[PDB]
Amino acid sequence: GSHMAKTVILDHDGNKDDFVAMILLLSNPKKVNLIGCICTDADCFVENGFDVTGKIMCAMHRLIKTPLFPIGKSTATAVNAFPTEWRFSAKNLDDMPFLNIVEDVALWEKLKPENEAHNGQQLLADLVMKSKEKVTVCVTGPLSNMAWCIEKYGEAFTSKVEECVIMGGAVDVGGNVFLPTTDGSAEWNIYWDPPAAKKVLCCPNIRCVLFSLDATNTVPVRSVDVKGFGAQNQYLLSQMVGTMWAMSTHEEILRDGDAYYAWDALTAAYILEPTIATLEPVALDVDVSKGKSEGRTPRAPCVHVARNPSKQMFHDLVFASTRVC
Amino acid sequence: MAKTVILDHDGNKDDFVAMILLLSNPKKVNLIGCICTDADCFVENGFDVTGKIMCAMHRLIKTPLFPIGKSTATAVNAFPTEWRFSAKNLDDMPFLNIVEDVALWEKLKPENEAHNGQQLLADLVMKSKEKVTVCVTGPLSNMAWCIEKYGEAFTSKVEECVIMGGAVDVGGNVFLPTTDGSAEWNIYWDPPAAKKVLCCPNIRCVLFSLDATNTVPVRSVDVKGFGAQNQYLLSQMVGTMWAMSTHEEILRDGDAYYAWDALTAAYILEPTIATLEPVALDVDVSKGKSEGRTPRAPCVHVARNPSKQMFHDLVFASTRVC
Ligand SMILES: [Ca+2]
Ligand SMILES: [Ca+2]
Ligand code: NI
Ligand code: NI
Ligand code: NI
Ligand code: NI
Ligand code: NI
Ligand code: NI
Ligand code: NI
Ligand code: NI
Ligand code: NI
Repeated sequence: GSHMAKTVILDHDGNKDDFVAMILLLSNPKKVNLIGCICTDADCFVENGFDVTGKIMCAMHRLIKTPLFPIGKSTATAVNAFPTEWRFSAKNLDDMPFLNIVEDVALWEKLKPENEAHNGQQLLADLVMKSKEKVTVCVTGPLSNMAWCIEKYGEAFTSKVEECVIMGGAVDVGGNVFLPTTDGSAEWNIYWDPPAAKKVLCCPNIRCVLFSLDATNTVPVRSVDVKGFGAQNQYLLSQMVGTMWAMSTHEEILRDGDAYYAWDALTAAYILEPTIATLEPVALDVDVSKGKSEGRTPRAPCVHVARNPSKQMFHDLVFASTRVC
Repeated sequence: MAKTVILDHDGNKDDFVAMILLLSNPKKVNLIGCICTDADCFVENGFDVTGKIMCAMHRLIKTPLFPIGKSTATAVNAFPTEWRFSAKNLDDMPFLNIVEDVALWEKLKPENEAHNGQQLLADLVMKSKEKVTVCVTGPLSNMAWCIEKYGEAFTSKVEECVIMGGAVDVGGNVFLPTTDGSAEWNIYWDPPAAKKVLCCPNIRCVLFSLDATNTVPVRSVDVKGFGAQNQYLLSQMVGTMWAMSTHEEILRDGDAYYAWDALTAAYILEPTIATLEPVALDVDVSKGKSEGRTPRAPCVHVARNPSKQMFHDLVFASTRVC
């Protein structure tokens, strides 16, 4: 009645925000049974994102005895690619000392070949459809893999999904896609593959919880917060998250963003504590045109848009989770 | 015996690897001060990182505390702005926010704020009982100031000056619309300062130019080696810094990240790491396309042929110290 863990799959695209989300899920086995991860070649190069996924899985397996799980590289291709400079992060993370602990390298080298054989889209479909319990899918990259599953399997897939918790969009606030060919109204995850986003968000047979910029822009990650990880440096997960957040805040200074934001980590937070935000049912359009507003998600089935997330609850959740090991 | 050393640096990842190498080897090096210049960093951030590393090593291995001074030297030609934020980033890293180190630095910072960096360099060298080796990993401005103000009263107490700078027989690395690519950054930042120091017969200069440094790349396969040593704070520090460095050269399309400043400190620890060629240099101090160039023309001693294996061994041994 409150004592069972949720069955979860992480469908991610391999950047620092995606891995904070991953750590949040995997560090909390009382609440979350992580049965698979999918990596997409969007905010990463897929080979690097795959390797970092595998190292984190192996480290947690060693330290807290969380189960191993299948990991699959999606063959989904971009409609609009992420900026090249942004996609090298997973490569950089795979050189970090906390991801090269000798036992973790040894176990991942052993498990990598069996996971190499997986097709990411098909793995998502298979894990959901064979599962005894309904599955929560946490989507922190684009919606291409979910769209593929709906297209190929329809209700045979959707009837086994509990809900889809998604990072994407911008409803009542500005977007973050700033290119010579865009108007700044779209958000990146949607812009990467707008028709996929439309297929998923408009499907009445899947419940979508949407963390758009409306919510995620209210949870900045600042220097004063990043520096809190030093007090917990004895824990591997605090080394990892501290480092990743430090790297992220630096990126936003270099890119002249107002701030770095929790972004993807909020989807995972919601799965762990669904009172962290309130939900507004909203009908959305998804702009799939080739105009300046491609990928826009303006107000127009109801999508459930996360509103007003608790900064304090998020902070408490991240700091407790990163003391797990 | 230990050599008495000062580090005159400008606050980026290569400077801090050099610092770690010096400070982790008290049997060989007595580090009596550090100077930070507002060149490849913003000086306030470079100052704070210097302090935190000092405090961490004091805590872990009981190395002495020492004065740290911010130089007020100003750039002739500033480093690219986007490169200068590294020290700020490092000061957010968890290995530099261990609570005891933060606390000790908050106590010691105000006493060091009073120091003028140029004057501190002069004062430390001139009051030292032994002759001092100055390890210069940023621009030559502070050494030039000391020579200008105090002349032989200063230089007569310098054992030798070990400097990161120049490119003699190879191309440079200063790529701007107003340059030809023949000059190296440390020299370009302040060419007249470099000319004053390199051309002074009364100071013995050991010069690590791109000729030497570009033969000692830092590659992924190497950086990953720090994982085996992650229980050591210095390995978390150097591993992370080199990971960050190799990333920067990917983004910037460099052929590789290079040891750079870390080789000067390596040389102080093991002088057989490289051979030395005596060479007369010119320093181009004009405003032309070749500003800052150090072409063959007193003899400067140019490092040649540094041992990659010795360097690797030294860095890995040093980062298992704590
Ligand atoms: Ca993502
Ligand atoms: Ca330097
Ligand atoms: Ni229950
Ligand atoms: Ni992201
Ligand atoms: Ni399989
Ligand atoms: Ni707190
Ligand atoms: Ni440098
Ligand atoms: Ni003490
Ligand atoms: Ni003093
Ligand atoms: Ni490139
Ligand atoms: Ni080795």
